[PDB]
Amino acid sequence: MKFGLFFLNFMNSKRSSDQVIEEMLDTAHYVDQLKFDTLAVYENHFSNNGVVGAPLTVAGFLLGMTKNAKVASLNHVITTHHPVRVAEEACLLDQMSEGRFAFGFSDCEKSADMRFFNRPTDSQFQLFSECHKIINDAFTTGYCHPNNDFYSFPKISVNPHAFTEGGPAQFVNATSKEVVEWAAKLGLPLVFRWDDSNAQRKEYAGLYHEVAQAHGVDVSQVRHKLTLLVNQNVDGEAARAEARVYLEEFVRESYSNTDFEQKMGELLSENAIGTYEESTQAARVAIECCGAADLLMSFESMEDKAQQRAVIDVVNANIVKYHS
Amino acid sequence: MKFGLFFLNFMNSKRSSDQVIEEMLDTAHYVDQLKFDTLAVYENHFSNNGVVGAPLTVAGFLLGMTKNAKVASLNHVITTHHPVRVAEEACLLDQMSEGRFAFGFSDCEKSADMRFFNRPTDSQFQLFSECHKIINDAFTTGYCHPNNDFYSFPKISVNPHAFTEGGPAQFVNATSKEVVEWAAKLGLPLVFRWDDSNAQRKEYAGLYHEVAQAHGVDVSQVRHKLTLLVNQNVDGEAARAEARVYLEEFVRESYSNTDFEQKMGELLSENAIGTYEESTQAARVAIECCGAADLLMSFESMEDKAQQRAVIDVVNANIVKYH
Repeated sequence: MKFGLFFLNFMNSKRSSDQVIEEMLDTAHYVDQLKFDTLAVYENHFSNNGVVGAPLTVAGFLLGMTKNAKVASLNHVITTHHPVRVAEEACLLDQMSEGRFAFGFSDCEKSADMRFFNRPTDSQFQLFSECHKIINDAFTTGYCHPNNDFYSFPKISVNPHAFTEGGPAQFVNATSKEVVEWAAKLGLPLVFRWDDSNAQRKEYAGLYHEVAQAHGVDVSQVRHKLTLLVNQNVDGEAARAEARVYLEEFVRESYSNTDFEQKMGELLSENAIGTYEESTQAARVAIECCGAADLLMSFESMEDKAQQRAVIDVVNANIVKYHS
Repeated sequence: MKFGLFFLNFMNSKRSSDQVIEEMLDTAHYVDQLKFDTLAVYENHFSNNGVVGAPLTVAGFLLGMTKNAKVASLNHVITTHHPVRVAEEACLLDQMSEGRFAFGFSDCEKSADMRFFNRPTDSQFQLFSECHKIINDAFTTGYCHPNNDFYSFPKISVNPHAFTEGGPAQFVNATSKEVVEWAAKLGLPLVFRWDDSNAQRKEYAGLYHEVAQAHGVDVSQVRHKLTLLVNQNVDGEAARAEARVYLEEFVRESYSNTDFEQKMGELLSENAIGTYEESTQAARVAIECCGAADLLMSFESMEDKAQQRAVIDVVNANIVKYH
């Protein structure tokens, strides 16, 4: 397996956007040297729960400041951005970094964002697919020629052309069944979300697998990713309490209909939170029920830098290093 | 006077997109430990005359791989881009680099280019002024509230909030009198374009000065920039020749409705091309015409790497000694 790191960059009343970014940078540098495989960037708009609106811009600096690791967009929302712009941007990252960029994308998750980006809601999936078609066309051919109600424009050359044949590796955030089946037919690898339950995650995997074989897809060769929150404390009970506060607002905005306490409790126990073992096992379960080949972890919940790096070190030392 | 570099990143059948990106990268590094103050990036779409459509993404990488270096968008076309996105993107860079990014922006230099990204209009300059309005609001307040017609969205927050108080330094491309007047009115510094004639630049410079002062602006503190192409050769004729081939399709493209030979001949003579002497002379002249505070140069037209780097060498020593 491959083990990497993701940054959510959640902000708060005390913990500022300035701080988070800096922490992100310091950590990135810290693990540069280690056995971590990839550094993923979470996109979020208009809220405390993620201060990175432009994952691609962040990826440029991250790639710029590094030489080792791979950098990826975790959930680049294509559905609310112009596909041509995405292609160009992704292409530039691919070239500048000589193929170290990985393109993680997603459909629009919040209705607000969609409306906010003057995007037709009633046909979201169609638009998402269309946006995707434009991007992949660019990646794979160097050009685009849409002729539809979403886009209609004279054939164009999209510069720069991909450094990596076929464009930078792609992956789809598993946000829904529609998207999952879509990805299965295309045979693209997914990204199972740390915010979802194990059940959901598994159902999703059963879905993809079913669809994918149904499409002549060699599943054994598909490397799904999984994201999980990591927070290890000798006092397992404290680990939970710390992540709880870190996820308060997220749970209160993202998972509204769903009763709070139940979800919050589910997250604390399903994520790699608690003591070493507790932590370690949760991870094993998660992987197990979703079949992911690679893991990405977020250690951000650990407000203690000394404690956080410590955790990072054992994980690399006790886990990572072995898979190499 | 400050001296910086700019990248056009022009490709051709012979010189691929890959090639030119690499050279920029190398170049940026090579120049890092020098006296050059800034690294500027040119935006272009769907053509060989500029392979960088997102100078902001390039700015991130460039700043990421440098530490002392100043990086800027040369002519970011805001008109075609969501103003909100633009503000986040730029605030991110401001944060990440800790104040080392400069936001050089522009107004659509093409028409057809508009269609490929937004809803083209005629009241385009209005869209542009309103876009910049949104952008500067965040830059200065962290929030924006376009009550207007182009954009209407209630009070919203833009993260990250800026690293530099007031947002990153800004500068506008003098693409027309309309824009020049707007900038002046707002007290913004301009970027005089290497592709424009010395007379136009002087004009713009004069317009800016008059409008600005009448508006209570402190012109003394305005530091406009100027771009120029740089191609020095023992054989001044060989320098023009090389530059001519590099500028061929561009002249044909950006200046399709004017006499070719004349423009061409104008560019080759007013830019810092020729012999060292002709090059420097040409430079002084252009600087004196528009009165730029800082000079950004492009040395890309010199295909021979050793010759190019040498020119860069000569320039730097030259700044170290008198600047």
